[PDB]
Amino acid sequence: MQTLIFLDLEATGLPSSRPEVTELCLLAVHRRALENTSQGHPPPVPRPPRVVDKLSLCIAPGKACSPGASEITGLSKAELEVQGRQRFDDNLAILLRAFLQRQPQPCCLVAHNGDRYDFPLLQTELARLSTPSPLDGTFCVDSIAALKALEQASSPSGKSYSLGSIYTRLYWQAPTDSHTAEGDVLTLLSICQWKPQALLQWVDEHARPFSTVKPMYGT
Amino acid sequence: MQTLIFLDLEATGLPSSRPEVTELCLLAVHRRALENTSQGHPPPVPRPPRVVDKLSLCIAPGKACSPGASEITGLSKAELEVQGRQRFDDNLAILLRAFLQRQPQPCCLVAHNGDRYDFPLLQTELARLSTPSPLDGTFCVDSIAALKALEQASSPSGKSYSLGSIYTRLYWQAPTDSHTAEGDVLTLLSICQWKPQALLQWVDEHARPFSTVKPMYGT
Ligand SMILES: Nc1ncnc2c1ncn2[C@H]1C[C@H](O)[C@@H](COP(=O)(O)O)O1
Ligand SMILES: Nc1ncnc2c1ncn2[C@H]1C[C@H](O)[C@@H](COP(=O)(O)O)O1
Ligand SMILES: [Mg+2]
Ligand SMILES: [Mg+2]
Ligand SMILES: [Mg+2]
Ligand SMILES: [Mg+2]
Ligand code: NA
Ligand code: NA
Ligand code: NA
Ligand code: NA
Repeated sequence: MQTLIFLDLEATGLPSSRPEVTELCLLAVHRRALENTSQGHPPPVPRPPRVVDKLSLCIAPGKACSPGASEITGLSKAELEVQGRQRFDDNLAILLRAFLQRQPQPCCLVAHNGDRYDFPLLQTELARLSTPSPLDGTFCVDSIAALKALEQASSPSGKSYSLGSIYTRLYWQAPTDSHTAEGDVLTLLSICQWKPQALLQWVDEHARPFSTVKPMYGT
Repeated sequence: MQTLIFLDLEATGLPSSRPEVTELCLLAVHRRALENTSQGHPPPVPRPPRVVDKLSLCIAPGKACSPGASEITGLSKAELEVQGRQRFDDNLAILLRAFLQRQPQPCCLVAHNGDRYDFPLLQTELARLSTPSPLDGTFCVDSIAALKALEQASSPSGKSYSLGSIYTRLYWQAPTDSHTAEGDVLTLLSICQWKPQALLQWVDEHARPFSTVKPMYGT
């Protein structure tokens, strides 16, 4: 895989609520930039790679946010609308396609809890459009599966897998900007920079086509 | 003006060298998000608005970086190429157009020293393409002109205008990530959040069409 695209979404609620995306962040890193990272105990927080492409967009949903979602993300439908944000629409799809076309192929999306949340929700949003999906040629992986595989390989002898728990266990500092799409992508990147060659090997061996991801719910 | 688009570029050198862009960052903020900001002396560093759209892209140039440019930005042509970055091309123009089409109109670009560097350089890059410019319906302002107008209005009775100097004079802390496109956009945003209604009034009254900007050099 040439490019890893760290992905995170905010949305109006949990899966039971048939949620709609309110924020999306993609951070594209060439594999070389990750291989080149690198410390101590606790190690200092790694510096992000220098060469990165980033896209972060706020998106007006078609339904209200649940209280918990609004309160942890700091977003609401009414605030997004008063600030002129547009819906998840065909122009957004064109934007995503052009952004992906700038990345060396093949590309793999990497999201924390992606299999149960981000990937099926993104597929739901894309299925509502008239434009072919810009993600149909991409791959994806759930970073939690990679971390758990690393744990089993490093301690076969034998915990929160929240993003913040993992980061704090690694670096003994709390993360910043939790439950913002960009903040959570940056926290995930910092976690993956801890042992980057093992994220890469997991991705190279266990990535799957994004076209296999089923929508979270029907439209 | 509905949307302010904070803009900064990195490139291969100073204007005499006929430079090419190596990094571009746009940060779009609705005027409401800035009006809603707000402290002390020195005031604490303002929190950025919650609702923002961001695009940051690294770009392979057609010529080598000068030593000073490479050393302050941390970019080089060879590093950008080995990480698969593409040139400034028509797909990038499509990406910029789709990003701008998500913003409420009219939009005004805001860049620090934009009139003498960022705006004419961006116009040079866009002039090389076969696609009509995505910026031809936008406006622009140089943030330095706005700050100097604020100084004259606040002390008619009577210094570095470097981005870092201004930030440090305001907040008594050094900025972070200097000479990265995104870091410098974020520093500029923090400066503008000091007295946001006066950036806005300057923009509302003195913005000019980006189509008036002449290329930095001929192609
Ligand atoms: N505790 C709780 N209540 C309601 N909705 C929730 C909660 N945790 C997550 N979410 C929803 C809304 C978030 O935008 C989205 C992504 O979680 P993220 O962790 O930000 O990536 O999942
Ligand atoms: N001192 C020096 N030597 C050579 N080239 C320079 C120098 N200062 C700026 N530049 C060039 C290269 C930077 O990418 C660009 C933008 O400056 P920025 O301040 O990052 O926005 O201008
Ligand atoms: Mg998440
Ligand atoms: Mg999140
Ligand atoms: Mg600059
Ligand atoms: Mg800069
Ligand atoms: Na919910
Ligand atoms: Na259903
Ligand atoms: Na130069
Ligand atoms: Na010329």
